Amino acid sequence: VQSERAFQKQPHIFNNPKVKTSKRTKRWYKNAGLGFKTPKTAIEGSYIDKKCPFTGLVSIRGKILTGTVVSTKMHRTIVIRRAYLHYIPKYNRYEKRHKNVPVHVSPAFRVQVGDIVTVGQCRPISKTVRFNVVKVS
Amino acid sequence: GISRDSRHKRSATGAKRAQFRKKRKFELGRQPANTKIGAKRIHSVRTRGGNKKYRALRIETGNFSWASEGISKKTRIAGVVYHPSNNELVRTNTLTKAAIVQIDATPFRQWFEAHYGQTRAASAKIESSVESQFSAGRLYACISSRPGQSGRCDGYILEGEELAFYLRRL
Amino acid sequence: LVTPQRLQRKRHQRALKVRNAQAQREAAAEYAQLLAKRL
Amino acid sequence: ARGPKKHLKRLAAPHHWLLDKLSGCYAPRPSAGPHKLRESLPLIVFLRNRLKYALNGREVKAILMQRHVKVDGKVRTDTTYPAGFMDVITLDATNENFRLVYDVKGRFAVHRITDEEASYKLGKVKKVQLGKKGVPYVVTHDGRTIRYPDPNIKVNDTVKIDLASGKITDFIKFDAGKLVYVTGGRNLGRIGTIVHKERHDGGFDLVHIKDSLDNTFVTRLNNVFVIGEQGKPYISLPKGKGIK
Amino acid sequence: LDDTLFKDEITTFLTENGSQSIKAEDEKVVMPYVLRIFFGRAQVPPTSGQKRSRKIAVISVLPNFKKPYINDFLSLASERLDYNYFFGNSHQINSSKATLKTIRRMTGFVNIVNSTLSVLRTNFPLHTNSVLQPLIYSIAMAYYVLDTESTEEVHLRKMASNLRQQGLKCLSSVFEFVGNTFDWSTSMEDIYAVVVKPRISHFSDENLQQPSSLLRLFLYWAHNPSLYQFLYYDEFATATALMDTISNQHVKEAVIGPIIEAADSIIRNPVNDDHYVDLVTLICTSCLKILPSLYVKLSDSNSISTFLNLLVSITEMGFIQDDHVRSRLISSLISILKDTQKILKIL
RNA sequence: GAAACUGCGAAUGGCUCAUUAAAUCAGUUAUCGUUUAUUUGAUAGUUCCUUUACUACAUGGUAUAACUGUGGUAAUUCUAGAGCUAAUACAUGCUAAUCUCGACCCUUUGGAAGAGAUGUAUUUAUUAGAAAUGUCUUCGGACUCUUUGAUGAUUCAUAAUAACUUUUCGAAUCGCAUGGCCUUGUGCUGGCGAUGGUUCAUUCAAAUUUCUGCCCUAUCAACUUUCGAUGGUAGGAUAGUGGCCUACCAUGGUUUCAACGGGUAACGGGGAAUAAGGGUUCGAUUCCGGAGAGGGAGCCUGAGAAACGGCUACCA
Ligand SMILES: [Mg+2]
Ligand SMILES: [Mg+2]
Ligand SMILES: [Mg+2]
Ligand SMILES: [Mg+2]
Ligand SMILES: [Mg+2]
Ligand SMILES: [Mg+2]
Ligand SMILES: [Mg+2]
Ligand SMILES: [Mg+2]
Ligand SMILES: [Mg+2]
Ligand SMILES: [Mg+2]
Ligand SMILES: [Mg+2]
Ligand SMILES: [Mg+2]
Ligand SMILES: [Mg+2]
Ligand SMILES: [Mg+2]
Ligand SMILES: [Mg+2]
Repeated sequence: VQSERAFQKQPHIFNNPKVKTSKRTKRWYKNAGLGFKTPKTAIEGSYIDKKCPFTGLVSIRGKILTGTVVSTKMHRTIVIRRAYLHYIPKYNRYEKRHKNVPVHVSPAFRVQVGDIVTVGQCRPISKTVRFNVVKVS
Repeated sequence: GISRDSRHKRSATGAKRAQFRKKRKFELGRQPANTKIGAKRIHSVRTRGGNKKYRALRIETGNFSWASEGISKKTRIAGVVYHPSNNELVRTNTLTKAAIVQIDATPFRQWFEAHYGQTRAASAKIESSVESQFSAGRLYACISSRPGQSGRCDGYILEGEELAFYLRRL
Repeated sequence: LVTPQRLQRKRHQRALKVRNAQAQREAAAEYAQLLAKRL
Repeated sequence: ARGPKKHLKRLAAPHHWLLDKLSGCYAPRPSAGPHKLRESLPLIVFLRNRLKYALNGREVKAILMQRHVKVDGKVRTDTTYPAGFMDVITLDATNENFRLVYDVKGRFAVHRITDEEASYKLGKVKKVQLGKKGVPYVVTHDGRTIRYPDPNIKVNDTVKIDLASGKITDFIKFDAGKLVYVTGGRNLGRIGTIVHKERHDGGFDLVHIKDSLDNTFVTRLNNVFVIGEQGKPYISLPKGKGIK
Repeated sequence: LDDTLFKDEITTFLTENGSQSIKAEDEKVVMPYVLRIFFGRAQVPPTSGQKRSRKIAVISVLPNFKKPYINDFLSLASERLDYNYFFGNSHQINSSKATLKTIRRMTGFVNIVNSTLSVLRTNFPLHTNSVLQPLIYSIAMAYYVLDTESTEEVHLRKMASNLRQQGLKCLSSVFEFVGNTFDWSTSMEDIYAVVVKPRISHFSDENLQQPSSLLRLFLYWAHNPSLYQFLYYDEFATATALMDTISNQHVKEAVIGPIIEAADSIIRNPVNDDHYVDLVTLICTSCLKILPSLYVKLSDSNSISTFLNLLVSITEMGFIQDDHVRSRLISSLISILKDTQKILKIL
């Protein structure tokens, strides 16, 4: 977890060594709302992610989308593919189209290429990432 | 000359973007303030709106908090020891947030004897490492403020896992 | 120059501050009484 | 633009003011105030194009500078002051008291009221929060911040405000069967009783309203204004009683 | 002297072991100047946040100083207060000195001592002439003004009242920090006469609600064996007054708990003198009579336990040998039934 | 009431369509991601705290314009030296309170011996923010307990503890008028307004931002990444999110569902013409939104500008 120059910690969560009441490091978490069950892996996990929707300083608000994971080769985020049909009126016919959306995935989720993920909008995480995985299936 | 605009950057696809418009004031940036240890020099900066930002060009004293004891004292900042982002800042003793720095231990020590009457005992017990630094006379602290914005260098004394990790890195 | 009008203005300002404080205290007491009624 | 705008084209002005398109090139831009720009009636339009007491802008200015016009019990001298919904306009010289309520057509109507009714107004509770020093307060649709409110008051309820003191005399909860006035959308101006409140988390809530004539319609919660219990409104209603 | 650079210089110039700190040889010449400088800053009226911080900074540098210099700083505070005449005579206040100016002066002195005690705590250097001697005089003035002054001068009566409140608090502070280290045999008689004695009559009537500084003073004497001579003065008036608080109908649970804890300490700390035997009999017999009513008033389980800790104490030293002690102990116990192992052992 | 200082405005209005091909723009979202002059509504008694050796019946030039007078230049909405004088300019700085309990009397319209408590603003750390089914009573009532709010959702609203600050604010301002108490003092008190001021909310707004939608071209098939391209973390900067930039890391991101590159006599839309319907073409042009002020670049002021009927350089 401390695989870096800088120490990873949940901000403003203080662990008083003197009291030493419990072995486990105190961990702060929240529920994201809209009936999205926070997985237990987040509650009893040890990872630290400022962009996680359940333990980080990020809120899910706005559109909620669903897609299929197309790429998962990059650190803590994936690329999903949303497919749809665009309507051409002149020919009165449909046309298959698609768009790639990069989405941040918290380590609390284990996502493979091919599974269906429901993602919620959040504040701009990176240059292209504006969504956060909130449910996997 | 400094701008934060995203239009000059390439698109996600790899396409580049033609100049949509001239640079705007509401998307500006200002020169970094490499705060360094020394006699206090701070000058104000008029920012967007009527607000003001304080720029710390030099500073030598700052308020540091002992969280375990729940106290805060004003102490002299001696020198920068380790900075995670970049090490030439450590070389130049540049002060910024998250920089690990060394502070003199006299005020905390004096408060320790005053409160607990010891250079009761169970409460007076502290970490072995923290006592070792007291014996040294110098304490490792992490700066929690942003000197380039607020003009302060507040921080907190390292403890427990923080202190152990940074000692391993040192 | 020191003139009676300046003294009158100063006295009025002080009286206004006192009256505002008194009115705020009365409002706070009324709200506390209402909560006591509800509980 | 490099700053806030200060002009308004007549074609760009709100439709419901009913401004002649050929009279001129510009329309009165409402100044900042209790009500939003698009949901407000500036005093110049009300005094000139509705009551016809003034024939031109200069006459309206002369009327206002005489301090003959009171808005919610306070004298206003701004020609473009944004009077709005449930606003009380008093003209003592004419012995006239008006309440701004939209008609079935969807326009502000010249509705005369008695002094007793003019002594108060109704405000939709837009927000309830604790201020500094832990003092609770409510913010209404007209920008009034009222401290020490009743705890039972919540968002979307309606508070009866006494103009003289600016305090809460009574309140009406948002609940099924309550009498409701529509202040937005195509159903603007209609009156009906609540039937059901559809709640969608993270989205706009929808309210079903049923008129006296048995017709039903669905409107967003933001356009809803509770005005009393069915058959017993707390304010005199305009002609037609918000039907059709 | 410069206000903008005042606080930074205190850390750099005055901090112990500092690189820019005054050399040990030069301390004697420079420090007297430094004390006068800081004394001037300590007189700033704390009306704003910045001004409060400046006052805190001035008092916070004292631990850096060596104790003789710290004692010098306190002497400067007490120099203006004229106290030699009061203890020079048989502890009588001059009418001329009784003025709002003097009351304002002692108020400033007491506040500085309170701040110094908070920062130094156990390391606070206590001396008769520098600190304690003026301290007792100030509380004497507060009593003298309060009784003698007429109701018309409401402001003067208020200023005297605050001085007594701060003065008593300033006392109870110094007892708790340096009471044991300092030997009070010399000043014990004056302190009782000038502070404790005048208020002894009503002490029960005054402190029913919450513990007061004067009550905290008596408790501190009850706990420490060396200071029992205070409790011996004037036929155990101070001790007798403690139980009159207990004997009162309207004593609350906040005041009740500490006193029985203090009574237990007196009961559990033997002292070799005739007065101690008389005291414990007065402590014990007085406590036993009122205890059943006391139990009803308690609302805390811990407050229940401390009575049992007192009851079990009385059995250990054999006071239960007396029939009256045994009977009243039994009457108190049946109320408790009307910890369990402690009760059983007592039975 | 000329002139001048101060305050505000001059960032609106008007004109044009050069650049711009997921850009602008249309519809639709978000700010739990941030600034907001102004309008509107609320909002600030901190009593005390030693040199009281004391201005608040009110402090300075730490100061100048207009003005007087002596001058330079061919010339400009150019200005130098000397002498003056004001503030809602500039810089300083103060003046016997309220609230908890309340013994004791007294039993209420009660008195109060006494024990206690005391603004804001910035920075950091920490903390809070979740079988009383009885008894009596006058039949009423009393006896013990409760004790934050909101969102779908938060480290939210709010409060508390310890310190911190070249650190702010907490009225040294103005018009009209002369009422009320008396111990008769140029004593005490007092009306209606104007202008300012901290914080919150509202309003006019601004900046980013979610999803979908653009003409021709495949005889443009691979593109982006050395000089940031994709993401991680930490810092800097920003009003703020963010590779926006910096340091170290991984090797990523788009594409035959047409990426990338090329053309466009390409500002987009509401709309206009034609057509029986499908369609095809036009839209600089009365409204909305974007950009520009000969071409690039950078800036002071201010809430708001990369301003051009504002400023500085370079090119012509
Ligand atoms: Mg919402
Ligand atoms: Mg192109
Ligand atoms: Mg787009
Ligand atoms: Mg204005
Ligand atoms: Mg001159
Ligand atoms: Mg960052
Ligand atoms: Mg780099
Ligand atoms: Mg073109
Ligand atoms: Mg066009
Ligand atoms: Mg236009
Ligand atoms: Mg422009
Ligand atoms: Mg030209
Ligand atoms: Mg320009
Ligand atoms: Mg021009
Ligand atoms: Mg222009």
